[PDB]
Amino acid sequence: DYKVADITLAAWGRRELIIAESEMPALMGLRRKYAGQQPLKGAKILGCIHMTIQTGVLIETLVALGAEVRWSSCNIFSTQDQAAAAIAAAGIPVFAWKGETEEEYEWCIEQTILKDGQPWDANMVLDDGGDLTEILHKKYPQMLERIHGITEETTTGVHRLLDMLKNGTLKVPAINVNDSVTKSKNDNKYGCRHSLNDAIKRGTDHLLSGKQALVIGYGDVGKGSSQSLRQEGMIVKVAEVDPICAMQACMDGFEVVSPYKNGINDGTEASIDAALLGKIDLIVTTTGNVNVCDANMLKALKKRAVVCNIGHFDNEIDTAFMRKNWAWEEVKPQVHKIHRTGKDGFDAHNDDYLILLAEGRLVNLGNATGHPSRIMDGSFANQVLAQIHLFEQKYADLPAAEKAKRLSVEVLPKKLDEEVALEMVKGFGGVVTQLTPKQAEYIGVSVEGPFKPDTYRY
Amino acid sequence: DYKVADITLAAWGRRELIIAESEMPALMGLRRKYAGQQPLKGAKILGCIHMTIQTGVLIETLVALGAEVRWSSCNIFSTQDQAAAAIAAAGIPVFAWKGETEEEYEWCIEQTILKDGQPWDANMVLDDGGDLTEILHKKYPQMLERIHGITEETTTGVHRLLDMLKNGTLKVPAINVNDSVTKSKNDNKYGCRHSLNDAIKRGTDHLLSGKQALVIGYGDVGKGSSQSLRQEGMIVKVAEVDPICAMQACMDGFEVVSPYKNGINDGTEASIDAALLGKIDLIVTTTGNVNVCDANMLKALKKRAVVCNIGHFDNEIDTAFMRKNWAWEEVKPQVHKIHRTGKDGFDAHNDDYLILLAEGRLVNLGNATGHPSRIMDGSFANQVLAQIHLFEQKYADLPAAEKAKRLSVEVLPKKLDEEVALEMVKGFGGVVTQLTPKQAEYIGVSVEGPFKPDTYRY
Amino acid sequence: TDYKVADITLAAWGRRELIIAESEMPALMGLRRKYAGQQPLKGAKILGCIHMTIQTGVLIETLVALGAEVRWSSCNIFSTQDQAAAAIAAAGIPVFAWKGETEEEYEWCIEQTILKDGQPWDANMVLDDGGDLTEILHKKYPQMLERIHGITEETTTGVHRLLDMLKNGTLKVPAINVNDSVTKSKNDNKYGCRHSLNDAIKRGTDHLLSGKQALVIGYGDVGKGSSQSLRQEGMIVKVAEVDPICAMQACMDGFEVVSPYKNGINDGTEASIDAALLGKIDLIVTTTGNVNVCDANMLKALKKRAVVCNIGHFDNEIDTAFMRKNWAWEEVKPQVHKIHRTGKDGFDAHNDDYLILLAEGRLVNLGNATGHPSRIMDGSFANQVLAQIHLFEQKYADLPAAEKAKRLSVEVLPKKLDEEVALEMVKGFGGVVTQLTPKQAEYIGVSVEGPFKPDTYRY
Amino acid sequence: DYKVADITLAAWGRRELIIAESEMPALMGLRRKYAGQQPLKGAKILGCIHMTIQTGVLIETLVALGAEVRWSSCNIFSTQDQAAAAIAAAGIPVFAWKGETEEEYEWCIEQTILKDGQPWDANMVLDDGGDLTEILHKKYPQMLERIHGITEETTTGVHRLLDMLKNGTLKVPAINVNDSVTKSKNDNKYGCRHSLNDAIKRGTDHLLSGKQALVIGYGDVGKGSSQSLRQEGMIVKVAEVDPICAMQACMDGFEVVSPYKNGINDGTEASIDAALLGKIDLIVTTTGNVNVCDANMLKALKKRAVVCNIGHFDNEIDTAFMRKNWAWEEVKPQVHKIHRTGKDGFDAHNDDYLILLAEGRLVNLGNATGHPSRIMDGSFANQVLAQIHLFEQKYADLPAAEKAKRLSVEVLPKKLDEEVALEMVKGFGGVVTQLTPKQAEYIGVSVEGPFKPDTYRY
Ligand SMILES: NC(=O)c1ccc[n+]([C@@H]2O[C@H](COP(=O)([O-])OP(=O)(O)OC[C@H]3O[C@@H](n4cnc5c(N)ncnc54)[C@H](O)[C@@H]3O)[C@@H](O)[C@H]2O)c1
Ligand SMILES: NC(=O)c1ccc[n+]([C@@H]2O[C@H](COP(=O)([O-])OP(=O)(O)OC[C@H]3O[C@@H](n4cnc5c(N)ncnc54)[C@H](O)[C@@H]3O)[C@@H](O)[C@H]2O)c1
Ligand SMILES: NC(=O)c1ccc[n+]([C@@H]2O[C@H](COP(=O)([O-])OP(=O)(O)OC[C@H]3O[C@@H](n4cnc5c(N)ncnc54)[C@H](O)[C@@H]3O)[C@@H](O)[C@H]2O)c1
Ligand SMILES: NC(=O)c1ccc[n+]([C@@H]2O[C@H](COP(=O)([O-])OP(=O)(O)OC[C@H]3O[C@@H](n4cnc5c(N)ncnc54)[C@H](O)[C@@H]3O)[C@@H](O)[C@H]2O)c1
Ligand SMILES: Nc1ncnc2c1ncn2[C@@H]1O[C@H](CO)[C@@H](O)[C@H]1O
Ligand SMILES: [K+]
Repeated sequence: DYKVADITLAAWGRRELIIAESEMPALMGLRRKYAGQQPLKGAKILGCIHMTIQTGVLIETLVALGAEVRWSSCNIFSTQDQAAAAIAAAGIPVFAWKGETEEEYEWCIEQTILKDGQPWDANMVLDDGGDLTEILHKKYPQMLERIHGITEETTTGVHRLLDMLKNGTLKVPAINVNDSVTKSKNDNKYGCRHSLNDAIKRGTDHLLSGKQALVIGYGDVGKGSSQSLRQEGMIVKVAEVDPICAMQACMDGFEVVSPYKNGINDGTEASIDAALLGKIDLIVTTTGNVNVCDANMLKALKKRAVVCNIGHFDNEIDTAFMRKNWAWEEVKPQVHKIHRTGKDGFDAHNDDYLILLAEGRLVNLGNATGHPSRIMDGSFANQVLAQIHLFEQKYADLPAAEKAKRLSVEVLPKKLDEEVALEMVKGFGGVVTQLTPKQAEYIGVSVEGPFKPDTYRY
Repeated sequence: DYKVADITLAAWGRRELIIAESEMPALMGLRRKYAGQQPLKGAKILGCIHMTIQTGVLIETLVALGAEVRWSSCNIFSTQDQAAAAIAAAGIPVFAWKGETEEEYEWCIEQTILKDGQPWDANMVLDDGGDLTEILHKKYPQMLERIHGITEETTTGVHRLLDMLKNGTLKVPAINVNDSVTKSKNDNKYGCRHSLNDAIKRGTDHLLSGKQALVIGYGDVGKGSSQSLRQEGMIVKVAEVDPICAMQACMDGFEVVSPYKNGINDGTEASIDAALLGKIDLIVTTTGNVNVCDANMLKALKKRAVVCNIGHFDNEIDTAFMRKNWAWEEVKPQVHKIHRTGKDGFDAHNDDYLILLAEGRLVNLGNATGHPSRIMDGSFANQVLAQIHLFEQKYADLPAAEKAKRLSVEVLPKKLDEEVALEMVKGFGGVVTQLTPKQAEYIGVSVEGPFKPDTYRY
Repeated sequence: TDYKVADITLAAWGRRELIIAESEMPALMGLRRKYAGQQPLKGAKILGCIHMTIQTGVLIETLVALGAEVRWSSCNIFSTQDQAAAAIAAAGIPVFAWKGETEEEYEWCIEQTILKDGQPWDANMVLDDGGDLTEILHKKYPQMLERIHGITEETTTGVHRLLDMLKNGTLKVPAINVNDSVTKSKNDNKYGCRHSLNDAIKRGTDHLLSGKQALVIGYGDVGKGSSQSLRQEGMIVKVAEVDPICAMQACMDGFEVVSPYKNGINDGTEASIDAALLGKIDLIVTTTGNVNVCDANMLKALKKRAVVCNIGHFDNEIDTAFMRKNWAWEEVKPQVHKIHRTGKDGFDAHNDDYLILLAEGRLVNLGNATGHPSRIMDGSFANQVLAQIHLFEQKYADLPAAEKAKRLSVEVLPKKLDEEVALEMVKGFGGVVTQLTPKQAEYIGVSVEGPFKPDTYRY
Repeated sequence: DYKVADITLAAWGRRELIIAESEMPALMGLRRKYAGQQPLKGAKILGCIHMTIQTGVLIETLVALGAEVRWSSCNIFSTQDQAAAAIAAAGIPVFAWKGETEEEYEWCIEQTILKDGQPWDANMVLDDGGDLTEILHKKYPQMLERIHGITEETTTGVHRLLDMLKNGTLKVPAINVNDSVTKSKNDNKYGCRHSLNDAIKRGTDHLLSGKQALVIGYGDVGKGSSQSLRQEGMIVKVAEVDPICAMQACMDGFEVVSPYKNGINDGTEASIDAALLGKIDLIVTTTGNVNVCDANMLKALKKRAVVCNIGHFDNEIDTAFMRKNWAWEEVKPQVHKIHRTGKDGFDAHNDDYLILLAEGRLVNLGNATGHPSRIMDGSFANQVLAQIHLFEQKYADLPAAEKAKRLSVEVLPKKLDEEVALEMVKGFGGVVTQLTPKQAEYIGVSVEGPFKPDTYRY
């Protein structure tokens, strides 16, 4: 049976899916080339990726390889009704309705994995966040021995596998694709460069040329934010803590500045550089840290400045300071005014206030529609290629003598990653040059790949 | 005492070094921080690196902290007479010479070690070409027994050590620093981005906005090459063989094409894409390979075109095809004219002629100045710090029970590289922020660093 | 008092949009203070037809503050912002504008701007855009032009039509060409589209743009901003032009120039179109203001799934009439439609050969988005409100017949007022202007506080 | 006929005159687009503009259209014999060098107008700066009744021409070329975005990525300079006296600053803002006014900063307060080192000293070759056609009534300015669209042009 808020919405879902799947050369090429080869025949997969219409393309892809699947949603908010009814109409069971209370979802966490009222024989597992990785070890250990392997994509859940490997709890092998080149370049750096100024303009509608912005942190995401601001016409300052990253910011044309005098933070009103915070119009925070934009910074900020976060979650900006002594007023669904004059009794025509986007949380998913389709394609294409390599190995059928040595946490091989990238090149219409036999020997590389060492920094 | 051509030029040399010292913060900062401690007192070092004012500054800051050194040359050709005099008149022996001749290094090497016809007491080596390692191992076996360590800068020479470590021939620990972040990002990427268009606009004195350009290979050198050309105003095409690099090049705003139909390199003129080559005029070869540009692209290229090589040797462009049928003419110190008609019938008004910038060899070192001093500064401070890290161990004074555990090729630890980068960031006027304790345990990194793991790509 | 807008419920939302907006326009809000006790526009009457965005609210508020009487209506089919029009109506201005209109509705709304209780009210001034409002008053209802002091024109496509009437002698009242000021030509036409074009493209269809190819028709003042908007994102752009000088400038900025027809000559057959390049183009944009710059033989040769959009002022740029008679249309969302090629009256749900069209080929950045930002629109609106005062003083209809024929022409404002606007517009960003020593002014040849460039200077 | 020097010339530059003329699309394209018939058979012209390798091509172009102009050299520099001996070898007399009579080269002028003692018959004049134009009124007025018109190429000279028209002394109509739109944008803007940074690097070999700059003025030269510095990664600031140019600077991604507090200059040491000045690493002068470098900023400037000039007038930098009161040194044949120690007596180890790159003059002349060919080629093509247009009116051969009303000074018409833009577009390989008669009617323009009104500001 299916649990979708409404089923009649499938008519719109298919119309939406047909155009969207036209934008994804990688999954289409995977469908085209492995026609007849059917490497997924006889494989039954259990999956938990978030139910967006994007993943419907993948779900239709790998089944076109000859695989039967069962499905659910990992997060209680990451779902779409029109796609959910679409898969329900297709035939694959779904429980991706939006309960938004987390009590109905806790009642159905095991409803998805049970066939009817008992466990059953499943072959491969594809998860998101490791929530299902906990389940088959702790709830129903019996079906563990038949699992060939696990694919998971998250860097906060891979640590769980890493520190259960040492404890000897991990029963069947796992694979990680987050640390690969294509996913790391596409998800982190690009997309943000494409969506940050979309989010700022879709919500505020202000001009950006000729103004001043401060960006804290210069990682992969910090670079994507710095590029998206300059190309619109702003002048950008970077605050960094790692000396090596700060060296790149200077050589790319930025002013490295510290909002504390001499770079020391003493937690006092006099530790701040008041000549800097009183001149800047926009602040963007790009760290996975805590309290990088503290209380003393904002009191020195110029009036009418815009605050937005793209980092981890609601810790970089002291938003808890806001609800204690400053008032909040609403403009639109996710733009607010914070009034510095007092907790209540504020006035519309006031001069000292602040502009906040997405009330602290991530904005490029809040004040816009997020990553496009050409980008969330090679991230997905690598994962389905995890299944093929992991299914052929036949972990469960191995006898106990050699079974022990293949229980490991490894990285996605580089040769596989060169095949997702080849289809994006052909998706853009590009042509890749072939190596003559005499030529490839000089590099000391196979004609088909891989071309680069394991330590190479792309 | 000395083999410099003229001792008298030392005053002019010193005049040059005095100004050159102004543009190297990293070397200067070392002297301020480590005064009074005098870490290098008692050390005796040999050197072999090529000579200039820059390495003269490096030697002066080396001897400032208390070391005694002897010095020589690594490259046969490159010579800097006035700086060599400037040091030979400082009281430090230098044995460089002019003549550009190989037969005298039989005596040039032996004069580096022989103090008075006898082996001299040594503690470190600062070899560059790896030739001192060879003489050290194969000659004077009784003397190398007290050497603490070795620092090398080149990947083509660290291989000769990494292959011999498995064989047990290596007798002293070494450090490879070419894989350090500062060394890799400064040299490969930023120097060429600074000097490519300068070399072009000196050699040709043309204009570059609104023209057709092709860049073959998309490595770090080629990643920094196209940036220098897109700023001037060129429409630039990119060719590549590694799919992931091409997938980057598409996402940087370049069109990816190949000179062969569908990419298959048959060998006959029937396979050359005649339409694409017919409107390009500037070529910059990036790859370190063989015949990446064979005869049929130069036989089919547009009528007027200039050739630029930034690779490593004389194998990227078929320059030996030139010498047998297409004649040459000199117009300026290094710019040549190549007429695609024959070796007879030279004419002065011909339209079908091509242009080489450095007769096929690398053009940056031939037609221009090379890297600026500021970039070259940070390449040397790591070699400074490596000597300290090797001197702090006292490898030769450890018991023979433990000496068997130290013959290794390790990389430079991250902390030293961060300290080198900090002295740069203070040179531009940037200020690096300091972490409070309550933010340090959040990541899992101490307040002093290093902040990134070993596997991180910057 | 009376109004017909999409809704009144959205009155609050527009206001908060405006209070922020008022703080982004230093130059216009300056005149609201300088001429506070001095009220030059007392007893004036205006009827205007401009895009009803969030900026056009502040201009109405300004004119009301200086004592004007306003009856206003929108200018285009898809241009109004239904929260911005609600506030102006809610304040008391009779206004008639909504979204998704038709040519039947387009002409009705203007028809209420002139008529009141059926009676044509005595209008002293007109604020027109695109020449539409001019044409009715001249061809219809001649009684109005014998009591009109002046009219103000803002777009370059209506200026052409207005100088067209002078040569024929059918023009009755003088006008100020507000479009030729520097704070209008080189501030709005160039930078405005740079901020809004690639915004509007991304909100409508939402594709990644880095790494695709596009074609741009026209390298005028709008063309430059358009090309920069595309290039800064990652596109591989080409420009097509009929003017040699603008073509040379396009070559100098790092672009390549091509033409849709072989050798450049447009015979009219299918054998003149070059399908070599049209078969790899994912985007075409019209910036011409002319007719038939994208004809029927071009659309047939186009690569599948390509995108088309227009930023001129009319529908004549692309030959739409072929599409709506030969090919079937399907809607995927507002202002975006799908046209299935080779299908006269039907289409499969899995078809591969089709095209996509943004807002049916009308003004896309204003129909598929919210238009230019507030800060750029400060100079031109200041020029407009300033030009209202200059004509309102001469009292054209009160002059005698001898003095009547000496005031009939078209002109542009003097440079000093432009510089005064530019100063207050600069001061907002945080710049500091440096005054000249009494020796420096004499050396250069200008006054210390006077004009600094002659009128021939092009900037 | 040879009068500049010895022949001295066989292959000392004549070779690269070929690449020079091939570089220039329009000046050579007209040569064959208006060949076949020769409209200029009988135009006897004289005077000078320059004498370079790029200046000898115009004379040959005129001759190919049938003219027989007589030439000589002028202006500040006349050592460029690498092309002068070629012109003399072509059969027309020319004068470049002289007996060091830079104060008075009028003796050369007497050798040009005269043929056999009797003055040479002429009907047209081609002048640079007017020192030769006055001669046909002050010294030899009897020849002028044969003149059809004159051409002038200077911004100061047109002022004197308009003054002469205000007076009555004008006796021949004259045409102006500086108003050509293809000349205004090329020589002003495009010529300094290619040459400023190249010259800076050529004379200093410095790194600019990360340093901070100040540029005074935002005219057309300023617009070129700002792009030429920004594209290299510097942080650029802008200063201006025109509010409109400042407005334009605000929206191009630059910041507006003022060397004087509140912008009010009064000569006091208390009104200047030394804090801003103590951080600027470079100042470039772009105006044409007086005292943009007062003696006070040279006192408050940061140590070891760079000062540059690209303007025309030398009172921009207070050089008189520098060549007095302070000591000077020469680093290299074009760069100088000036000490702020005091009157005299300096040790070469100090921290306060500045640097001048051409000593107050234009840096694109001394430290660089200058405007490349493809920019200043657009300038000359306005000259041959200007001769063509004035030759078909026959000003002298009109009766008295027509001659009185034809004495008028006008710019070159718009129709001729697009016939030069066509030939430069066609050079890079582009194609220009042709309009249909139905389209031509709708706009209001004939299919042959001109296409835009005269008050249009491109
Ligand atoms: N919203 C999105 O679309 C999105 C996408 C990818 C990642 N993320 C999130 O981004 C976060 C980090 O980005 P990343 O993955 O590029 O990480 P990263 O580690 O590569 O970058 C973090 C940088 O911040 C610096 N930093 C740390 N503490 C700082 C401080 N107090 N002040 C200044 N700089 C400081 C670090 O030195 C480092 O350079 C993660 O939490 C990740 O979940 C969000
Ligand atoms: N001039 C300088 O300043 C300087 C500095 C550093 C290195 N180098 C030299 O540059 C050379 C190459 O640069 P790198 O070290 O960054 O290279 P790299 O190792 O980063 O990669 C070389 C690139 O060439 C591509 N490639 C290989 N064969 C190809 C072929 N036949 N056709 C097309 N592409 C092909 C590879 O895919 C790769 O992208 C080296 O040999 C090095 O010695 C020069
Ligand atoms: N949407 C907006 O914000 C906005 C703003 C101002 C003006 N406009 C509109 O822009 C249009 C004109 O733009 P402008 O102000 O830059 O005027 P413009 O005259 O400077 O530009 C028109 C350009 O089109 C070129 N052109 C004409 N026929 C052509 C052809 N067949 N092929 C190629 N190019 C051709 C002309 O040579 C000229 O360069 C008008 O329709 C006007 O209403 C829109
Ligand atoms: N070196 C060359 O190749 C070259 C070429 C052409 C012109 N020039 C010379 O360059 C100079 C300017 O060139 P242009 O015509 O592009 O400039 P411009 O005439 O267009 O503008 C010069 C600017 O100087 C500004 N200015 C004047 N006094 C000022 C002050 N005290 N502070 C700040 N700004 C001030 C003015 O506002 C003006 O914008 C002229 O002297 C001209 O002769 C040199
Ligand atoms: N937001 C806006 N509100 C009103 N008019 C606008 C806006 N954006 C652009 N315009 C003007 O609309 C006209 C379109 O032809 C141009 O004159 C342009 O300046
Ligand atoms: K808007």
